[PDB]
Amino acid sequence: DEETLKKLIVRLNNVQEGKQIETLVQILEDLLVFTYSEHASKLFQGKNIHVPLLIVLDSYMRVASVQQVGWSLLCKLIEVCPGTMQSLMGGVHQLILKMLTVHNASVNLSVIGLKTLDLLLTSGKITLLILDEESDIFMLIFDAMANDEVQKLGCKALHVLFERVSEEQLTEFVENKDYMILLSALTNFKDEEEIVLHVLHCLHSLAIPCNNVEVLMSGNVRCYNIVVEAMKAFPMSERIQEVSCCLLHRLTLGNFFNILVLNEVHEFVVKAVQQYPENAALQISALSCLALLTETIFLEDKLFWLEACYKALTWHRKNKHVQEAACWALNNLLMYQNSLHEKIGDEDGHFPAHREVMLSMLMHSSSKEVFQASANALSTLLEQNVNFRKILLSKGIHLNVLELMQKHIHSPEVAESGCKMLNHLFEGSNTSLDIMAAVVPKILTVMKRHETSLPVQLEALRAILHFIVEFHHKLNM
Amino acid sequence: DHLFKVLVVGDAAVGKTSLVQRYSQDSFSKHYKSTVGVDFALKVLQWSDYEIVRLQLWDIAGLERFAAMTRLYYRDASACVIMFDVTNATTFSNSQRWKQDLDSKLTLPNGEPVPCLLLANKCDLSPWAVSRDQIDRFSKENGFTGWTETSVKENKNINEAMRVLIEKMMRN
Ligand SMILES: Nc1nc2c(ncn2[C@@H]2O[C@H](COP(=O)(O)OP(=O)(O)NP(=O)(O)O)[C@H](O)[C@H]2O)c(=O)[nH]1
Ligand SMILES: [Mg+2]
Repeated sequence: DEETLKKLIVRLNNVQEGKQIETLVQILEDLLVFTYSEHASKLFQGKNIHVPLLIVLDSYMRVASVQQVGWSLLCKLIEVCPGTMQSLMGGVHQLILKMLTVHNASVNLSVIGLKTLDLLLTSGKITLLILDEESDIFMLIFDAMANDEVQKLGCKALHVLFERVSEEQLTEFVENKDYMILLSALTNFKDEEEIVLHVLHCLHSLAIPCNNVEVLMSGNVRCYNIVVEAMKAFPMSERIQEVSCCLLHRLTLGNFFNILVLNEVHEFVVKAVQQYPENAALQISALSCLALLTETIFLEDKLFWLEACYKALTWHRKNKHVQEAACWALNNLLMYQNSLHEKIGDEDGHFPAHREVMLSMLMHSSSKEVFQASANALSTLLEQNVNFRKILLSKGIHLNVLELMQKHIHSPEVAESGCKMLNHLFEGSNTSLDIMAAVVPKILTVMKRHETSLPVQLEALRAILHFIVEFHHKLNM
Repeated sequence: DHLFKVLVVGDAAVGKTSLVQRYSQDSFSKHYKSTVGVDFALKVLQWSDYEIVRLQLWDIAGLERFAAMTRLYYRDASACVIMFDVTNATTFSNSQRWKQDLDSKLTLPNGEPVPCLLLANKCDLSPWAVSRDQIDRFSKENGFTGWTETSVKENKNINEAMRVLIEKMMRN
């Protein structure tokens, strides 16, 4: 048992004959891959088992045997020994990059090296060492790409290398790297779900710089490939749809007038939010993307959007971002489509999105963005349908938002949205003296605190205008 | 003037809205319905001269009792109340669960527990109606601020109990 392993590792330190050491390493690798016990993981974790092997492989590069089986041996050891990654750091990256550099031009030698690199990069804190080497790891992997395992491992790798290459590094990459992947694999492995996932999220990672959108939209290649992947590759895959959706969200800008493609992606977005409504995975990205694209497109679907937004609020009350994006989408939809004003409400067959929006506002007072979006949404809703007036008033909205603007005062946008919402809420109604005393001083103080901002002044003046006009004695006070 | 928030919690189908409609919308009895989500009501009380208080009643839906009772509802809240129907001991165990949950996930600026009141709903129904002797055990064991019988349809003691609870709340 362990006595034979001790003899093998002792003989491994001799480094006498390359062929004999190769056969011994092969025998040790064959014996180590078993489910009998953790004898190979005897907690020693001695580098003397594998450091001389990699030293021999690097120095004697012509020895293909040690290259072929030493990588498999270390892969098996890492997959078996739990603390092998802990033994890696606290180097080996330089050794593996030299292995990939000098003589890994063969398919068999390349695939094992890329697999070992992929499993090593799952540990963390070693990517910085990999990116600060001298072997040009990005150039190495670019030169590596044409076999399926190579590709599925070319990606699942790179995926982490794009985390901090540099916005500039991505910019250098956009010139030539896109072809070595998008052209190289999306077409080639059109039938490889994991490869498609890795390629799509690598596109996500490289899409961070703003200048590269024009490069990505050179011939609408990004939009077409992602739409085709969403349509065909993944009818019922959550990860693919989520990644493609995040690409959609990050690829919305002043060039949004991709009319036909607009319609296409809009449909795909609907499909996404209708087929996986259980996590932030799709909801936030799609709703924000959808809101902008719906504004552009509108210049049925609206009912589906209302339902999707209602479940978005319902199932993710704890996340500020989800609610913000969903209520913003509801606002932007209701702005361009007013026919559904009666289609929403407390009555049966209509989504009660009012109480949900109010609950969102109360439960996330600390964020100005959620207040801004939800306030604009329910203000537009109140302007659309007159029936909702005096119902929220009876529900406790006025003094509540007054206290909220009292809490949030350092920003002008929040004050402007609050004043606009008060204007559209209190229109066409008559209040009492108590409401006057509870409303006018607070809004006057808010207007004083933000005197320079023109929209805040306009909205405040409009609200005061619509709101200003025994009993005589009280009114005098 | 001041504003405050009160959270009404309890078991399912106990007529939570009935009480909140009776105290604010002046709607009592009526049809028995299921509360899908959290609903709101406003109350204005002229407790003292030049001192008018506003109350926001949040009637938490008890259908998803097994679901995690998020602290966001109790966040910034100033008062709470547990109301259970008197025709089921399961409602009594549920009220104990609500008490434990609020004691675990509610905080005050002074750190003391916020006032709580045990509402014995619709006592105007046979047979377990005036079993105050059994209720007194939990009344003194749980350390509740108050306990009071009530009937949503008849509104026999909603007003006095609410006045006592709000007076206790401003007493802190
Ligand atoms: N037996 C009896 N039933 C009453 C009395 N008063 C009201 N009810 C009935 O009880 C019903 C309770 O329905 P509802 O208020 O909608 O229940 P809810 O508790 O708000 N639903 P949820 O638990 O989700 O909040 C209605 O109030 C009425 O039909 C009463 O004095 N006796
Ligand atoms: Mg109810």
